[PDB]
Amino acid sequence: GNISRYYTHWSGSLEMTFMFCGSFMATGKLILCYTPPGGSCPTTRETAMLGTHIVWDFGLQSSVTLIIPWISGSHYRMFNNDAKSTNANVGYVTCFMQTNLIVPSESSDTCSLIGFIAAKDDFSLRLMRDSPDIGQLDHLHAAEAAYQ
Amino acid sequence: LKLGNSAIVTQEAANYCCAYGEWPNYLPDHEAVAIDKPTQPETATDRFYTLKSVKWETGSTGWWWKLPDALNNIGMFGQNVQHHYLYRSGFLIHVQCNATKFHQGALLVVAIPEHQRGAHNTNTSPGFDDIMKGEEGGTFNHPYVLDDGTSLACATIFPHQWINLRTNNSATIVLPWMNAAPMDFPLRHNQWTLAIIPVVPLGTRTTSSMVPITVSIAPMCCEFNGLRHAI
Amino acid sequence: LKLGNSAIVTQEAANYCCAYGEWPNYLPDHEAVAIDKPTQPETATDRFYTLKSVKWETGSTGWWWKLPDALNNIGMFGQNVQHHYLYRSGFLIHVQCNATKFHQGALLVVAIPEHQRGAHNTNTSPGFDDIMKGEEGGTFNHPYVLDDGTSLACATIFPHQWINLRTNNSATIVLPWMNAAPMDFPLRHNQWTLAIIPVVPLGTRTTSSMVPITVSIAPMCCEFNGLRHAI
Amino acid sequence: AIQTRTVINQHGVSETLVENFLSRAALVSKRSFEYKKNFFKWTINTRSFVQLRRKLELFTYLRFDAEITILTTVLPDLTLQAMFVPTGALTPEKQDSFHWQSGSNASVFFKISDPPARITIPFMCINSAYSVFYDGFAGFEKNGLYGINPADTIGNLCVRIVNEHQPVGFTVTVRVYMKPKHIKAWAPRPPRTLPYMSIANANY
Repeated sequence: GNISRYYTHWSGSLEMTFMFCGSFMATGKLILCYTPPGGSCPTTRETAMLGTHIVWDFGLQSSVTLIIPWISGSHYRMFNNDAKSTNANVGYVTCFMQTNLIVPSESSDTCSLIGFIAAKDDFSLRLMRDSPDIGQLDHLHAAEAAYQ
Repeated sequence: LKLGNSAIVTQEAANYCCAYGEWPNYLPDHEAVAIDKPTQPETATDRFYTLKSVKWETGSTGWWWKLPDALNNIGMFGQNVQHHYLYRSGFLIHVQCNATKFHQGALLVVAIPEHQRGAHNTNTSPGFDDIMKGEEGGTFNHPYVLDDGTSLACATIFPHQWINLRTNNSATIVLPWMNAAPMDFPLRHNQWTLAIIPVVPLGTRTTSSMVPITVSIAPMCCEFNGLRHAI
Repeated sequence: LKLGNSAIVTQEAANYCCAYGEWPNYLPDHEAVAIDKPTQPETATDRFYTLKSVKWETGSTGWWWKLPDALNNIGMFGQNVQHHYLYRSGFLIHVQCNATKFHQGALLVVAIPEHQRGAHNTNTSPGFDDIMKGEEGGTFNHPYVLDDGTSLACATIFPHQWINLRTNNSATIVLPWMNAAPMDFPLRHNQWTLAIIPVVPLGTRTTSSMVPITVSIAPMCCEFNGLRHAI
Repeated sequence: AIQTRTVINQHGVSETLVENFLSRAALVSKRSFEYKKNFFKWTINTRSFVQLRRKLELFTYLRFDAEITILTTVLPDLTLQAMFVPTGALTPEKQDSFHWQSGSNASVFFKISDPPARITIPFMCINSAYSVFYDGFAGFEKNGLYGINPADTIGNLCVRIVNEHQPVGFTVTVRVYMKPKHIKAWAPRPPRTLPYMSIANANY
């Protein structure tokens, strides 16, 4: 999300990764459901299962691998004025609670999740531009050194 | 188990214990009935339709389901029950729970074919709502006699595995097509009856240990009647 | 034409005049976009979706349709427009009328790609309801200029056949994929524009000779995006 | 408010190479002065514009060449000089200083009716690569400017009106452009998102 700001058109496949960091005694199942770019986001647990869904627990593996098939994108300056046409909504990566958390009577009753992301080798870029990530200017302390 | 659309990952492999000896086998050498060009979709059914998570307290007494009944409502297999009337399918059952090392207890996954139910202390046959429960399933009122007068002590004649909370937390049973006729009707007949029965109740220092139990069902090799024809 | 589920029988064979030279060809050698495993159903689309019968009186002035628009509502192809957003398909058009030997008149089946419409004597672009008609189709208000300022006298540059009521009563035109991008969106783009135009009006001893005209449409080799995936 | 898509077929990989990732020749300095301090002196530091500063600080060590092009906008026959002065030699401080008459440093001479001048400068860093971020101290005693490498210097150019004091007065506008060539980078580093506050260091 910081390299692709320099460009305009992007296309490729991605790879998300999760890493659960609970205690060794803790168990529990979760669910990850994918959404195609056509419809809307799911709401309940039952309506999310009808898409591409996986069932992932804690006791066997603390890691999991998810493959995003395809993305795209552009900016589409099509009006007469300085307008910003937002790109269309694509995909949802949701997570619901299959079973409630099981902890022993010793450890804390709170766990954590961390989500990773990595692009594949089909990700291609084009039409390098500038990035609005910083801003125009701020007040510099020692603006001129060379001149004086 | 990377099957079709879904993949229940991070499971002990255990054993794909076949029920008696067999496989769904796609039903060959039958042309004297159902000549309607069976469509037999395969890659549009294999999803691992999961069920509602249940809670197993101390004084719990088990649950039961019906396999052609519980899948009438969900998914592509749920739609294909309507606008069709003949089918044949084999099943896959994955039962999995979870607990700590400090709990203790025993469960018994068992599957009965043609499990005719009954009512306690009456002379009236059970109603239509007393059978067609759907996804959620029902509850045994007398688990020692299986609500038919047959003893649970002899109930290991059926295919079964022992989920023992000291050793393991999973089980997997494959069911073939068990029916007199080759093809059948969904809305008025249920071949298998999946049921779980606690034998030893749990125990810990506190109370109300939930031990959530999850059952996942997947049809192996289904087929249907004909829907598209030339003339 | 025994194609899939339906079969429009008892037609003069005429000519399967290809539009320019080609066939739908199933789109090979494309892996830099739409890597989503296209499903490409073939035997679940070929039905010959027929349309509403129209009436061609003496003072009639023709009709027009849009091909990705008119099939959004009917059938398995009507369902597959929803829960999908990329597709590619080739079409088949069968236009057939009927009359006695005592009538006389001439019709002109023509198909235009990217037929941008327009309005008469204003400066406002046409609304969304002035385009998305659906199954029933619209009506030319100025047939001599095709509602864009282009002359009908030069309109034989497109693929066309001449239904002449003295000679024949049928026509058949095959359309390939005519688009800049390989795959497209159904709900905001219409590639072809099917339209019929009377050139010589009818005539008989009485009035109000109906001459019912029937158009049948069938997608040849369609495909879609992906819907089922492993992980 | 319009949300559209387009399928995109691509096969180009050599577009994202580092050699043509940085060959764009952005502007680096814009300053005007007058003549009636009557010249222009500028150190060849690179972190003057945030469009180029953030774009440059993705890496740790790199090596390239200058390709300096001076564009001049401002008259009877104005002749200008751009005397490059590297390290070791002294910088001029007055218009008629004898450092202008020194031959030991490079110099150009060009008019205004001509197309603007163009030179290029090779790799003059005494290490094997430029040090973008310097994690140490230039000097032994405690007050050293944390983050200035003595190998980071390049030089400074000086722009001077050649002509005599004329009875007309005028104002000269000078722009500089710099095009890196033969790019070799090492050890990529994550970009800075919080805004800069000074040019001497990283503060926020």
